[PDB]
Amino acid sequence: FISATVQTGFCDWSARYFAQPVMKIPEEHDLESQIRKEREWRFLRNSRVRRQAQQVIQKGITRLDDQIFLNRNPGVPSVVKFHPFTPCIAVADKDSICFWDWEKGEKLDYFHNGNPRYTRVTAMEYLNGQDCSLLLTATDDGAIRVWKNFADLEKNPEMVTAWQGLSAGMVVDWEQETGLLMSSGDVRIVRIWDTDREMKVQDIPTGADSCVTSLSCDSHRSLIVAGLGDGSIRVYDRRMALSECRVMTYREHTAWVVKASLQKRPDGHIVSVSVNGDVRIFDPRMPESVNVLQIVKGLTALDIHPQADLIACGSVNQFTAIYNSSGELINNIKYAISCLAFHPHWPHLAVGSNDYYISVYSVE
Amino acid sequence: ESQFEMDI
Amino acid sequence: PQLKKDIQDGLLKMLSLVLMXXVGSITLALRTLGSFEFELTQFVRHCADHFLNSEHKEIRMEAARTCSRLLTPSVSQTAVQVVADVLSKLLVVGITDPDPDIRYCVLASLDERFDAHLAQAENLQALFVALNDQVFEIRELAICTVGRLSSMNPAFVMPFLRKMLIQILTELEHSGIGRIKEQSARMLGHLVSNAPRLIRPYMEPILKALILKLKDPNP
Amino acid sequence: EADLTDWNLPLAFMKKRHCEKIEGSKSLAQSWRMKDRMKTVSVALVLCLNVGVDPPDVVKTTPCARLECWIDPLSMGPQKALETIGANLQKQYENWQPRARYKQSLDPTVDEVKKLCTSLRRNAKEERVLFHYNGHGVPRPTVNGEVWVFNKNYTQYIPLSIYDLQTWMGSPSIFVYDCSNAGLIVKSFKQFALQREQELEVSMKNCIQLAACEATELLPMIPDLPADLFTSCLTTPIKIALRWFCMQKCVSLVPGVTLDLIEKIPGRLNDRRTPLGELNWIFTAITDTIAWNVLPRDLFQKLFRQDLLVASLFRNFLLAERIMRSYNCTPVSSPRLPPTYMHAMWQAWDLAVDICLSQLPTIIEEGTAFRHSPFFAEQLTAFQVWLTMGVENRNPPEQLPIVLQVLLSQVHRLRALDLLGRFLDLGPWAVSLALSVGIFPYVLKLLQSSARELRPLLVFIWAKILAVDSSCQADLVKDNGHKYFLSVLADPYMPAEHRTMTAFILAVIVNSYHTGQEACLQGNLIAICLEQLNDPHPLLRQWVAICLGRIWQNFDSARWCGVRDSAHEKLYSLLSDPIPEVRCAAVFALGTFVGNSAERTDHSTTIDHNVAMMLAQLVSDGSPMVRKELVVALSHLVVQYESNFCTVALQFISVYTQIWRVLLHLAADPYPEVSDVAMKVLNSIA
Amino acid sequence: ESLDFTDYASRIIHPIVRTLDQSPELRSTAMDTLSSLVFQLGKKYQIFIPMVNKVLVRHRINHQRYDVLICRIVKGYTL
Repeated sequence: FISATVQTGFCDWSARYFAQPVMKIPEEHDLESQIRKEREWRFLRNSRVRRQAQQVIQKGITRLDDQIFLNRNPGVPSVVKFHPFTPCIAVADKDSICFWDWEKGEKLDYFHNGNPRYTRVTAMEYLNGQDCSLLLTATDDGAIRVWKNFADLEKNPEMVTAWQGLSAGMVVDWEQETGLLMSSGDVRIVRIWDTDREMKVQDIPTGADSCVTSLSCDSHRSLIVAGLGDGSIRVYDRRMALSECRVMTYREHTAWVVKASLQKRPDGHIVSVSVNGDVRIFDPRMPESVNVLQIVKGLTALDIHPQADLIACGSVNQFTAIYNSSGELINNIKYAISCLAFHPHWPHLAVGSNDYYISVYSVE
Repeated sequence: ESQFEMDI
Repeated sequence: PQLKKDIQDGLLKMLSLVLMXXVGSITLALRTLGSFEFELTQFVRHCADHFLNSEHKEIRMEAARTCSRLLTPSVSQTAVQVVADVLSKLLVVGITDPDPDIRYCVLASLDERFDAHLAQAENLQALFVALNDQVFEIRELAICTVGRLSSMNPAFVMPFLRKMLIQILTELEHSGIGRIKEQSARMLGHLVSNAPRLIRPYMEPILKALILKLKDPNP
Repeated sequence: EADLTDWNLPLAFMKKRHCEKIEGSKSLAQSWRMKDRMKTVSVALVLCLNVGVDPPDVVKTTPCARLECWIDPLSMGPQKALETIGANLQKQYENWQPRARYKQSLDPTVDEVKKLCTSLRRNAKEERVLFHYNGHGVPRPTVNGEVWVFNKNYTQYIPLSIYDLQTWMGSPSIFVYDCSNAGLIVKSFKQFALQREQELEVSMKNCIQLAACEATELLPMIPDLPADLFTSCLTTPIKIALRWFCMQKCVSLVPGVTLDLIEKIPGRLNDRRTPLGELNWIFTAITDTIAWNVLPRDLFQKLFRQDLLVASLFRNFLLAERIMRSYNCTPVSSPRLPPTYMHAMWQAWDLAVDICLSQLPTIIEEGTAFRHSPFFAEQLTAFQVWLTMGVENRNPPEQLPIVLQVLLSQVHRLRALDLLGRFLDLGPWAVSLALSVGIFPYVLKLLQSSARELRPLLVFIWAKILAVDSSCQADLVKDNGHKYFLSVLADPYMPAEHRTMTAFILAVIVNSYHTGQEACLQGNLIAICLEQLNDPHPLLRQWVAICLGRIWQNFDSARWCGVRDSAHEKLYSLLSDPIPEVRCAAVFALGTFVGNSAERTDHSTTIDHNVAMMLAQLVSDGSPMVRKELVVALSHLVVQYESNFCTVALQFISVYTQIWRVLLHLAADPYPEVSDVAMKVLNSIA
Repeated sequence: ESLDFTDYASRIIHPIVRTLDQSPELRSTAMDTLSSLVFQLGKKYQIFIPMVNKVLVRHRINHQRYDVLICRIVKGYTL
């Protein structure tokens, strides 16, 4: 009866603070330490990869048919991401997370997310992309979770932390500099989990019946953009009150808005796309569209590039149309292409068909 | 009853 | 100096290729490494791999000269543990090497810069050993060094230099020999000058001992 | 360049709670306590002098060594001298052990010794008895294991068997032999010890022995010294230590220091601010240091810490070893010590003495103020120099036992307490050393002090000790040191860093220990803690809550006090605190608050339901660390109302309905550790 | 056996080491002198262990008492 009383090791773990030293300079501040030099070496390597990727954009993006590799997974590729600097391309499925490479051309790791058979890994991010990176893995039911030592030689999978958000599926927007993370999905709420304080800060009401299909946000000038399943594309400012939050509510679509993505410039551009397949470039300061384009008839999945303004579309009829933001034709690569993914820096584009294959294209 | 004489 | 950095990029890369991997070049590669400025942690812990091993007299003598120059970057607990490691290894060569030239070079290279490390108990136990070295020149050089540390860690050094002072005055008065008395005075010179705190209370004894040699009936 | 963007970005999920596991560090086998405090209850002074007549063995020189306990026996006439030497010898021992029954035997018979020793064993039942034998007036001990005493008339030297002598004396005893072939006695004592063990089938480890000489050797006859040279060393070290200093070649270095100035040295042996007491103090530091560095830890705590008189004898024995060596004598001890005569620390003594009694011409004659020795200052400087590059487990610092001696005065106490804290900080290995050298009872005695300058230093030292050895909660409550810290935790001007250490110290003193919980409750902890609960320091807020939580852990009296102060209400503020440690510490305390109800009526029950629902709104929490404690806290609630949760559990196969629904969400947790612990607690209902 | 030799570790060890090269007749005797000194120095001898080891291997000097004493100093023992 009393045996059910469990005792955590928290108070004992806490007490370890006073066994450890205090007075002396920490290991990170030491300029000649081996951890700081490897960190400075990673940051030197980062700045080169930003420079080298910026140089490819300046040449003018020509045609794009080069295949760096073609591998095959055990499962269907659901969502794809590129690690910003180190060539690690995590391609998760229903359960697992395969970590592939595109320089060696090898399988590096294979997780199990831990979620049940009904569930599906919808969204994914790369937390702390600059150094000692982690992998956020948002499940469709609500579960968010974070993984360390994901493509290492001497180490295994390790879940750092994990916590039920909420309760389309689930959508997330990491904000490295702000420290925030904004879950949303089937619910009528956009939560804002501060990861320094590990608490839900704000619960912004959507003011919409349908599911939040996509979600993209801005630092500096705070702007939570949120596309919706009925067709509309809201914009919220989290400074003002929750009754006021709705800055704009413009509607010029009718379907599952596949991706309403925002750019990191002061000239912000909401590039929204529907299932019917037609881009409409909005601004935050206007009530109606600036530019208009119509691309694919039956669109299935899409991705948009951060630095340069590429738009990588999909199709029901096996096509992979890669156009510009202005609407110019570059390629129409002939093979449910349910995952495309750009690099944060380089103009590389991943693809993943309904058949169990992956690719990574490149502009020479 | 301590070993060495302390003068507190 | 338009590209002084491009010079050092290739030259450190040249030396790294040499000191990764015949004999007479390794002498000069170390002479280069410690002569002029650069942008050097691995090199100094790699110089600790040389002098321990090398049966060549000329390598050890330079690898010692090098390490003493390359530890000028000597608060943070990484450099301090490296300088402590290398400097413990250097002291061992300065006490233990058979060829007394290597022992003189090594000891002579342990300057004012290192006295925070040399004043540790363990290092100080080595230096005392050197004050009874077979070679007088090394003995002189050690008593100067130990005298300099008598401000840093007086608890060890002041007792030991008192013991030494007594021995010196015994050799002066009781050895009936020209050379030993001649060396002993020379040595008492170095004690007085380098450890004056120790010597002030004992000035009346020392001075009577010395005046007594001047009133004896060797130059 | 593109480097300023990299360095200026928050690295999320990279802190102690994430990287390290949420688990307590395993406590090592702390073996620093004196598992025995022996006591020398009584002393037997057997003096075989026969003052006047020399024994047939030794032909004495015309000048000769005559002084016996600092008395010329031939000056006073025979009979008085023997009583006087006995009186002086008692006094000398009473410096070291003032509270023991001394019983002299003066030129004794055999019967006389039997009745003396057998009586002292009866009294000092199982506690230690000292047997001191001074055989200067009788022939040398024989090869056959015999020691000489007299017959009733003083006409014949009667032998007394060491066997019979160790019959009458008991098991825990100590023997001091000051005679010429004294090694023979120690050999033959150990023989008869082995001989008793063989007879017992169909008193060795207990018996300590100090002996002036090796079996072949003779005691020195040198007119400058006493006859009583060994006894003198053991029992009046500073007196022979200074007289010996004035006989060496090193006196040339201090002119105007004769034996006559040493006689007239000012001071006493107690007053550490006087010249003589300075030396006595230094000497105690030097000998106790030599012992600690030279002996193995086991044998050090056996001899130098168990009991005062033994420890004093062995401290002073090290000096005998040094002095007697310079006259072809090797003293002998039963638990044999390795040779200390050449320890570096003796050079420190020489210098210390030199500097101290170079001042004597000016102190006596001119009436100059006695300047204190630099000894303790410089030794602390060495200890400090060690700490700079002493981060490692390399050779431990020689000066630890000197640091202990410095705490005893006030002159260098602040500096030592600082350095000792700095040392203890290095790691738990260091706290182990400082407890083995014997810092504990002096650090604990300083908690009786009121000097406000000590408060930050003692708080630091005690946090470090209690972080390692939590059993010291027993000692701090006994001496009312738990009041010392309560004062510091209720002091607004004391820094928040040190108040945090203090809150931890109270949370250790209080931890699962009713004596400490009842004591701190009466010292008004719950009121003091609530005053500091809303501080701008997240560590203090954390510990103060753990501290609050521990004090009412299975202690209904501290809960009632919490209800009057309304602590549970003031703790709800920490449930929405930014730092997830604090949130967890708050959840801990509110859980611990709930668990010790002892089935009370509406007052207690209505409070538990308020604390339930306030915890039940930490389900949707980011940290799994908080959510684990949230389960464990609600575990205490389930254990208390087991009859009610069985009603809720059996139904689905309205307060309790809500808390069972919470545990279902924690059972289906993304994080594995929380799902496991929630499942255990949920299945123990099922 | 009687005096303290810590001070003069170098003054002896360097001539001894040298004796183990320059004359094979004294090699036995010398090693016995060395060991006695090692026994007396103890942990203070650690510095020299490397240097003397070099001379020993070069002429296969296999002394019972010395090898025992070094082994004990390196590991942390003495009788």
